[PDB]
Amino acid sequence: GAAQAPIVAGHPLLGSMNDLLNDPLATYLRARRDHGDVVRFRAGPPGLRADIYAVFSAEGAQQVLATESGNFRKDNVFYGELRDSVGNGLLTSQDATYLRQRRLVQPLFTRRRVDGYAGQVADEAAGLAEAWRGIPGGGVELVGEMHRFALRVVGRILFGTDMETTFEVIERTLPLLQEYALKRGLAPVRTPRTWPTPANRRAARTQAELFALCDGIIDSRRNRESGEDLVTLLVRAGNAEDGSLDAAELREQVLIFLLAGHETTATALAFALHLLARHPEQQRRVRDEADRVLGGPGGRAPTAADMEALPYLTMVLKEAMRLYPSAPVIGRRAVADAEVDGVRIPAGADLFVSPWVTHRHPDYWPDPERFDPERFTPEAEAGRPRYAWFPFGGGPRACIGQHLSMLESVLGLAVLIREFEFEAVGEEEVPLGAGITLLAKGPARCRVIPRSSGPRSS
Ligand code: HEM
Ligand SMILES: CCCCCCCC/C=C\CCCCCCCC(=O)O
Repeated sequence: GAAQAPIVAGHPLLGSMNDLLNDPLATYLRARRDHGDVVRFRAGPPGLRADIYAVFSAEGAQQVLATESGNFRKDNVFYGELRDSVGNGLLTSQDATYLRQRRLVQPLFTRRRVDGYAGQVADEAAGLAEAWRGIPGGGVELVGEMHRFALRVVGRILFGTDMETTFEVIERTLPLLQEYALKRGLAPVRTPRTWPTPANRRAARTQAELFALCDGIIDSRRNRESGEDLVTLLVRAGNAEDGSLDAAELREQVLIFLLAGHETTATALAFALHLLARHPEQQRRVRDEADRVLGGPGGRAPTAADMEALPYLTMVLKEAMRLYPSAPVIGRRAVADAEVDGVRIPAGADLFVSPWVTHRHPDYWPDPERFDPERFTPEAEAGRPRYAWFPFGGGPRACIGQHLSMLESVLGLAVLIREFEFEAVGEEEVPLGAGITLLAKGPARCRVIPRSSGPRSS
């Protein structure tokens, strides 16, 4: 009964190669509009790469990530390039290797443990507010500012008091390593990393610098409510059935927490603020809520308990992640033949599900380009399929850092909203690109007007 997937319209020789280089996100949206919810992207010339399938329905995303998750593995080439760059930690590992890591790391990400990091988030957000009050011109570029803030937040939680000493190195090296692996990962032709090309030599130096830094911090904590940092918790990980992580395993988990938690949260934070800067009525609503909860400009630090008291900001962040999903595609590889929405996905095919497309699917989202936090009332959520929204994925390999990201984002943004008015400036439309991560192709310019002189004793 299963139909052949339609080939997305492209170049007669080169298939979708030029369209995916120039504008992948528009290409994905066109693919759904013209060809349906299960499609295939063809490369050219023939033989360069097998056809890549895509699944855009909420039902199909649930099937691939959850219902039939065992048939859709992390066997894409780009996963192997990530393993080669950061080790085979929680995001890339599979089978028994993954089950050991999950048993050892899931305890570190209980709601209560993650909540204990609220003061680190609050403190870093107060530090950013102090920095912004200090800008003579009152102007920022939100992509860059949130890239820096999000790394400081995840660094504080991983390394505590040692965040400041290691920040510069991670800030400079981590992005270069990710670019090398993901660009290698998506390229149909690549060199062995053993070739001494300039790019391989540059990558090997960067990897060596970052590995030595991580190894030193980890070895320092190997001697080991609680404000304990996450590497200390990783060093302490263990149970009656699984012994502790070794040095190689500790390094691979520290690197994946940084990689998986830095730019993802940064993108959500930047665009939430940019959207509020372009939508004053929604900004007024979040300000009124933050002022009620924290007692206005110059008021108190937010706490973990305040998450339940900031529902509107929480809806704002969900809507920002609907429109600007940090993982716009999620890749898998089919083991055996499958059928999604009456369409065949053959054994061995690479495929992707797409928060980008599903978050804009007209079947689930009226006026899908419109920014509307009220889409995330409990009632509005019940009126759409479960996987209409899935920026953190879903099922057995869903983001372990979802709640942490929301603690960082809700508490961090509440401080900034308590302390600044945001005014968009310049070109307010931000062009986007994408690989497996969302790419800002323009600035999110913003004027930040202080609401107070900052903290004052009482
Ligand atoms: C808004 C921010 C974030 C987004 C959009 C996001 C997105 C995702 C997605 C889509 C996945 C699933 C990938 C797949 O199924 O192949 C994932 C997994 C993961 N994320 Fe996040 N993430 C975010 C924040 C964080 C943070 C702060 C951490 C810090 C620990 C983190 C760590 C991870 C890890 C370790 C995994 C692998 C989980 C597993 O396989 O069990 N993420 N993330
Ligand atoms: C791993 C799934 C394949 C692509 C989906 C992306 C979802 C995984 C998590 C986060 C987004 C990007 C993947 C690499 C993590 C790095 C974080 C980043 O810089 O985006």
